[PDB]
Amino acid sequence: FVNQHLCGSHLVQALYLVCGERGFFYTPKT
Amino acid sequence: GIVEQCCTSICSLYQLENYCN
Ligand SMILES: [Zn+2]
Repeated sequence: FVNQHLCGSHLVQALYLVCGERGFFYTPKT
Repeated sequence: GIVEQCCTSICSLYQLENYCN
């Protein structure tokens, strides 16, 4: 794996990939 | 925390794995 520059929807796609059907929580800040 | 960091800095897939259910 390589370090990643992820912003916006690009971050939720990365999460989706890594967690798959295990699913995840998306929690930005304020 | 996670969202910000991947965006303002860099982040790894191992860090991201922490947000999985
Ligand atoms: Zn884009």
